[PDB]
Amino acid sequence: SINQKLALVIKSGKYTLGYKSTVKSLRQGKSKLIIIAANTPVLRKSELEYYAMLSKTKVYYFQGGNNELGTAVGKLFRVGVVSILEAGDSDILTTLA
Amino acid sequence: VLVQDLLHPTAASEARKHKLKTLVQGPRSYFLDVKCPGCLNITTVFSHAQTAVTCESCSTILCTPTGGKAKLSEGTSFRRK
Amino acid sequence: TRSSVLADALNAINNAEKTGKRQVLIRPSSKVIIKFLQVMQKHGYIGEFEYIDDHRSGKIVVQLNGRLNKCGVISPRFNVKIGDIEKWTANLLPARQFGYVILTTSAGIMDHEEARRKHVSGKILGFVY
Amino acid sequence: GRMHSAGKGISSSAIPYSRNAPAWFKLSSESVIEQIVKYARKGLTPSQIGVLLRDAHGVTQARVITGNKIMRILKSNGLAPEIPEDLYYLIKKAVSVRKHLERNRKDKDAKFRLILIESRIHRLARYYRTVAVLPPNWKYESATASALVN
Amino acid sequence: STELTVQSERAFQKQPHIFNNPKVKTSKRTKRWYKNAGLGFKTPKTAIEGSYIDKKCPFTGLVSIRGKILTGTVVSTKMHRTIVIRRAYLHYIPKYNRYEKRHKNVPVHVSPAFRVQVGDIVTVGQCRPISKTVRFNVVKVSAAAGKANKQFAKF
Amino acid sequence: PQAKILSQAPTELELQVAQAFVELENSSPELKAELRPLQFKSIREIDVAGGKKALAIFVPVPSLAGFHKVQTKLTRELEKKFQDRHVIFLAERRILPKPSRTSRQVQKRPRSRTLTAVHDKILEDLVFPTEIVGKRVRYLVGGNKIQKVLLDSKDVQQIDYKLESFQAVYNKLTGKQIVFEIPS
Ligand SMILES: [Mg+2]
Ligand SMILES: [Mg+2]
Repeated sequence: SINQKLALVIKSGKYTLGYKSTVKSLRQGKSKLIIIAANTPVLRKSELEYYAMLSKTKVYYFQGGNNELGTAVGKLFRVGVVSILEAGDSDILTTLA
Repeated sequence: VLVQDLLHPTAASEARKHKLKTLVQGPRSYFLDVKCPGCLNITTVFSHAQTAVTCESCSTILCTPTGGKAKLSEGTSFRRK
Repeated sequence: TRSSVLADALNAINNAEKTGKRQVLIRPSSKVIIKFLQVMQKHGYIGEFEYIDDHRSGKIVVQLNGRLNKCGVISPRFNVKIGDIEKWTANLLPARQFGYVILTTSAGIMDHEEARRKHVSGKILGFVY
Repeated sequence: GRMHSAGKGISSSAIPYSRNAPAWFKLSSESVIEQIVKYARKGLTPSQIGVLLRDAHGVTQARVITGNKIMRILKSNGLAPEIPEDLYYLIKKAVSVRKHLERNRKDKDAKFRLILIESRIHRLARYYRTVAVLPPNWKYESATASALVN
Repeated sequence: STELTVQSERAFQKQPHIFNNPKVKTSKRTKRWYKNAGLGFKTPKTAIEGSYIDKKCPFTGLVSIRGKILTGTVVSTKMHRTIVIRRAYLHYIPKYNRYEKRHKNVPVHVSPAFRVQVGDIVTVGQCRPISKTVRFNVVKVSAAAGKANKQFAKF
Repeated sequence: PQAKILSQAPTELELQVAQAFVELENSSPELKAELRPLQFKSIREIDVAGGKKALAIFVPVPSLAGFHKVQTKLTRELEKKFQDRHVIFLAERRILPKPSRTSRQVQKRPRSRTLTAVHDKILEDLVFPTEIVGKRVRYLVGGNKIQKVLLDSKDVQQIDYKLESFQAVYNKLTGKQIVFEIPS
């Protein structure tokens, strides 16, 4: 269900993968929801929570590490955090998850 | 019986048979025009709907999926076809 | 899996005839069955048969007359020459004066007597007597 | 029946004899097509589009109301996916069985079930490669198959 | 094959008894020889205006197509200007009054005028012994579309 | 706008029908987009066994959807002006023969161009206001083959007096002995 919402964001919306582009999108205020993996380091996720609190973007915690975010967004590499720039035909922003 | 009319079976005989095993196979399912208490608009639903069909006004349930025929939501007003 | 719809039709007719029934319902009513039944009806071993045209394959209700002894299919459809038809009729038919071996031929579905008199040969479908 | 079971149940759908239906449909054959495409833009597979059309709307069948079937409508409107929906659901079933299998290695029933599911995948994929729905050399690998589902 | 190493070995590859005069110049600079194969086999256009030599070509070479005309399916193109076709046929046994599927592999010399792929249907014409096993040349390749169009990236 | 609604030069048997279309256009609210653009190919006259005649007119079948919308109206006053006739609204669907073994490869025949599908569509357009709910084919013991067409019991009062004219024109076109019945 959540992976289906991620897959519909990838097919129809806009997103950035990785930590550095997510921080840049949070600084630009262009982020709507940031999704952070389970095995991401706690200092890294604490800084992502602070930037999302400082920019008023929602935070979702993926139930699975960076290997599972990479597969859920359709890629063959580990994704530690994915930012959603603009939702497509999915309701991933209206739904809390 | 050793002599029967396969080409013209009884309507009572055909009504109790399986939907596939009649003389010409067809469905026993139908469609309903439902008015919710919320509004007056007619929404067409299926008898074996198997999804929680919704209206604009009372957007919680107009029916409820079951094993067979859908259960209408105990306050709706429906007519066949 | 249904491999020969003609074989399933001829077994249904034979089972209804051996139990003495006067009517039989046949699925799924191929046109090879229609042409085979037309030869049987032409020679009188059956009577009227009416094809219920549903939108998938159809059904056939054949009216028997207590007159057919055995309608069978030869499977596989062997290629018969013009000299092998006498061997097939001697093997399959109870006598030389009645009974017909039905041949699928490029001149049409026909029994062995009008196939010999047309001088045409093909593959063999089955027999009726 | 039941290619990988002993079940003989029939339990199918008997569509009507009427090839023009259903004489109370006041919706246009065009408007149901953009309702098909709207649901397909929401990611719904052709089977879920037909279910939802039959339930919320009066769509008995898209082929009897429009001129073609739902997957053909999506192909002509450009929303056909890389994989057919039946092969897609077979592949994600085998992926979910394997994900269960690494957590439960001694699930010999699940190993038997995975072999049956994967053999259904190879038969369906061979049919698709014969009919060129799938490209030739398309191989189910059981290791890159998670990339086909995402 | 007009290009990609027409002259690629120690001998100069040219058609025999065909003279290119270096005194009477022309606007083509290449005097090519070709023939009609016969039996309603159209001489291919790449054979007409190519630059390959292929002394065993049935249109530009010194081999005549005569004898038997067969049809087979290409199963190997890994040799140089030579293919193996697979001819599948039914053999009848009188005792059981039935048949068996049988195959015979035929090695066929192929000209570089034709492009031959595995899965293609070719018709082959008998010639004189070309090699130890080869007695046939490809005279026409039968492929219109090849079922290779709906097999690509979707959107 | 007399011969422009026929698209052929002959003849007066359809020219009087074509003009009878124009004098039946005194319904300006519904003349537009309902009756004005409609146009027919040819007229056949069939004699029924009851001594009457029947008009079997052909429309070019891109336009049965819009033409059927006025058919159930237009049949009424066309019959009032042309009594001793039964008007049937057929479509001109091309029949292509099936290819032989030695024939040249023409483009693949669509199933709508086959002889059996055209005859089925002739039947469906012949009984338009009713819907066919079943078909039976009796194979008589003498070799006869009689088609039976089952009609929906809803909306039969408009067509019940024309079943003989329907089976006479269908025998005239398709050459097939047919009957009709209405289940109850
Ligand atoms: Mg079964
Ligand atoms: Mg099996």
